[PDB]
Amino acid sequence: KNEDESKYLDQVRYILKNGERIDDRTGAGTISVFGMHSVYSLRNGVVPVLTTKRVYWKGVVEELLWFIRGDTNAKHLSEKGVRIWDANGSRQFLDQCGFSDRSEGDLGPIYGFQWRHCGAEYRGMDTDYTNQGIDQLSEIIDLIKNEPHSRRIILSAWNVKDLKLMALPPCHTLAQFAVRNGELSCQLYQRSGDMGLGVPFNLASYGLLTHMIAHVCGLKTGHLCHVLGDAHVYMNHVDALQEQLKRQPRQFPTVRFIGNIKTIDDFTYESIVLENYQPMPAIKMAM
Ligand SMILES: CN(Cc1cnc2nc(N)nc(N)c2n1)c1ccc(C(=O)N[C@@H](CCC(=O)O)C(=O)O)cc1
Ligand SMILES: O=c1ccn([C@H]2C[C@H](O)[C@@H](COP(=O)(O)O)O2)c(=O)[nH]1
Repeated sequence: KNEDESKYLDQVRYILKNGERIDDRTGAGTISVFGMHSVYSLRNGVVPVLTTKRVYWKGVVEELLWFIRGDTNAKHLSEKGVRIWDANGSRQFLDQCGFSDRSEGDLGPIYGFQWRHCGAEYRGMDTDYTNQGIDQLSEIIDLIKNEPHSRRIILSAWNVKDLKLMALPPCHTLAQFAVRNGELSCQLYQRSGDMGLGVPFNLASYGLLTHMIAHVCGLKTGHLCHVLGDAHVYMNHVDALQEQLKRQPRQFPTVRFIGNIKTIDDFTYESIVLENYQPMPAIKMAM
């Protein structure tokens, strides 16, 4: 009945069977297919959070709220128990990326900064950037509200001039939104998708963001189209993914929002309620 999660599982099956064995930039073995497309229903509250292995929902929500704040300080995420960016903000990683003058935790002008302060001069994580640069997130909300049929509703983190300053170049590269029949849909272009760890997290993240924007704009939700460039499995995840592929998906959970939420900046962890998410046991996959 959850045919959408079966699509994700079939993508993994296709990569394991047909993918090319390539060593990546780190020397890590991967199995890769270039160019994959899948569609997930977001209708009637549904968020595509995989049921065949637990997704780090606490991490998904806190990371997304941190992006929306325009925050690039890994420490602020770590303080909420979410460590997923900590390695990239470490004294070691900063020095190794030639960011020796940066304070620990400073990831540079990554997603949050690009979403809210696009084109502003980055001067470190501790600077207040209020009103500096282009607030893409507010601009796309204004387009959805005033010109819902627009073909120009794009949220991009791929700031070429800023790539050299970023801890990592964006994997979730741009998202396009569209309104049909008072339903908000999203097409996510992901240049690089780790099918084991990254992609399930990223699908949950853009599913949730589409619901949050729809809520602010008084719209229903439609679908999330997921476009992959390098759809890959790490060789060290193959046994774990073979275990997952034996499992039959359950129905995806739904999300609902509580409180008076007027703008994209008014969401809190407590305002977001995930309903009927009881996944199968987590499967450990190393970095
Ligand atoms: C999106 N993201 C950031 C991130 C940064 N660099 C990366 N680099 C690579 N090579 N691959 C990734 N998937 C990756 N992901 C994520 C998302 C989820 C988890 C995650 O589920 N972490 C679990 C631990 C999972 C585990 O490794 O056992 C946790 O409790 O923090 C980590 C990083
Ligand atoms: O949100 C994220 C962040 C990272 N990655 C994975 C994809 C790649 O395996 C790696 C990034 O390496 P490059 O594509 O930049 O080489 O991390 C994701 O899948 N999603």
